[PDB]
Amino acid sequence: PAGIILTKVGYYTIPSMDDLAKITNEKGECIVSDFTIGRKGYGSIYFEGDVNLTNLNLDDIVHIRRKEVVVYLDDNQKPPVGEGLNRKAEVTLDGVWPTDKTSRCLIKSPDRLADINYEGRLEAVSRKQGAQFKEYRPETGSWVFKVSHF
Amino acid sequence: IYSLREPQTPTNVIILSEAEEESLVLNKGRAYTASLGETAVAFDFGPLAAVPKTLFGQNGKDEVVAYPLYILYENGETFLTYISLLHSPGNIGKLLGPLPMHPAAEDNYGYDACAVLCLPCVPNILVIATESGMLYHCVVLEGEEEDD
Repeated sequence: PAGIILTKVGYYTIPSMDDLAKITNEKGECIVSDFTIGRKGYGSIYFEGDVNLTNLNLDDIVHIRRKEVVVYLDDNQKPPVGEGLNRKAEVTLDGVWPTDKTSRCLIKSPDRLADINYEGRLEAVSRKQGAQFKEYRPETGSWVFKVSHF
Repeated sequence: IYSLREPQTPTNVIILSEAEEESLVLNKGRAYTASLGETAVAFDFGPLAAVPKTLFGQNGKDEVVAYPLYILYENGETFLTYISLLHSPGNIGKLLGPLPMHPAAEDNYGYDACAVLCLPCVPNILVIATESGMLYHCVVLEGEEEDD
């Protein structure tokens, strides 16, 4: 109903696209309180507040890779701050583990990750991006952060 | 690589990113790759070297001779590529790495890598430097052949 497009592989929403198709109002308007999007085993993006999703192509607007996440990726298509998805967000990327310079495998021990201070490095470059660091999770490789706009 | 004969067009281009097979998307991940150290920061040439015979297929009788370009990332991963401006580009100039740094460090030998120097000696000595003021002295040696 809502003109939302989401067809790319491993991508999902909360509420689900079939739940979002229930809360679309008779007019063809769809506003969601606390909307989450994501790509399985790679990450998620959460929009604290109310979000209008009407007539949006998510397969062009939102991309999640290994160790990369973003919204409105042609900056000529980027709407103003607070319009569409260009607003404050909690973002997680999963499987954020560093490479061992000698075994060439990803470092998946919490003890080893504490001993390199990986958490404080992820805080350091969250801050260089102007983002607010929230929590790292060594077990999943989840880096969690807030951002103001995209 | 740009020529002064053709100063606006690159005589050779080398992508350092493993991104083969996925085209047709834009441009904004440049924040998150940098935080993880996945940016190339510095490079240097070792001396002219004979290309290891396993990189070309089994049908060349001549020895091919190229410059070994050592490339440093901000995470302190080093990569190699062999470069000639004299030979056809057929499997010349593929990227090789990450290069394993012995012995295995538990701090990972830092994430603030910022300069690199490839000293003209045999075997090569590669100096890797960090913003903390650390300098690592890497002797470059050919890998092992694994017994079956």
